[PDB]
Amino acid sequence: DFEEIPEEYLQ
Amino acid sequence: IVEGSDAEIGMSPWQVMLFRKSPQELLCGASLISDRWVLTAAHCLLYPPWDKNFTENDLLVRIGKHSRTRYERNIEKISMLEKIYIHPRYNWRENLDRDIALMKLKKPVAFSDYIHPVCLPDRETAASLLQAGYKGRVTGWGNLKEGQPSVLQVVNLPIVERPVCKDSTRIRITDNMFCAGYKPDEGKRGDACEGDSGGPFVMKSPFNNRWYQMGIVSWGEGCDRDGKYGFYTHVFRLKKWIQKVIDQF
Amino acid sequence: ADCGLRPLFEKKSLEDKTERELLESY
Ligand SMILES: N=C(N)NOCCNC(=O)Cc1c(Cl)ccc(NCC(F)(F)c2ccccc2)c1F
Repeated sequence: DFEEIPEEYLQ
Repeated sequence: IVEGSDAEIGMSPWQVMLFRKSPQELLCGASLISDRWVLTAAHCLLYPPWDKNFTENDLLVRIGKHSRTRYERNIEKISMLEKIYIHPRYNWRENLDRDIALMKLKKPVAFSDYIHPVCLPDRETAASLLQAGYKGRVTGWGNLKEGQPSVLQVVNLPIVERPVCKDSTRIRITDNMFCAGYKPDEGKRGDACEGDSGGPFVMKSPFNNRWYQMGIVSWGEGCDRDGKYGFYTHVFRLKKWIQKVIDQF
Repeated sequence: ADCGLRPLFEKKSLEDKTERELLESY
């Protein structure tokens, strides 16, 4: 449902 | 938000989205009160009856948003949390009394057309504006009915008299709460709902034209039921704790 | 210090669509 956010934040 | 409207761009530049890392989802609303402090509801982070207990690392705050699901490139900012502070006397066992939490951002965020802090009420602003019949404004990406909006929703709701709030529920109401919404016989509707929690209830001062955050979306029973009302954390009553946390940490 | 004043509204002296409703209740 949600658009992926940049990988760096998922850190 | 139930029975609300699409917000205009930049209408609530203090609106913050609490975003779970994984699974990626919307947790709650929140509000920006300075360049690195974010105000929200405690139950958004800590609620043992539902095995909910998030930490600094489970969460992201996304600021300056309008679309609920899109990654708003060059517009929104995403921040990590350094520390979370829950009110010591937050009462999750009984009635969500003192439903409030502060979050310190890893790094200060830069303001823009879409990102700007709301004011916290002083004693006099609170005294003058927190009255039955005055209207405040609630915003969030929460459920549309007791299904989910594409953009931020807004609804204006009147403050309700204390006796009426009390007689509408079996839950024990405290001075740290107020309720808001239309009466069954007023013809207009609207309420916050699941997903809106932690969001701001704001009012515009007729004296200095500034927006002040009077409440935090806390709880209710269902959403937008006749003869029921939304309950909000009374921000000013808890301001001493807010101020204390800030100038200490 | 600059709290509660929106870049796209108060700062430009533009009103949003429903703020009048708030003011009229006070
Ligand atoms: N304005 C609204 N229409 N809702 O407000 C935003 C949605 N917020 C919540 O869903 C949080 C919440 C939680 Cl965590 C637990 C219970 C309830 N409601 C049940 C109860 F009302 F019975 C109750 C109240 C407080 C303590 C124990 C039980 C509750 F609303």
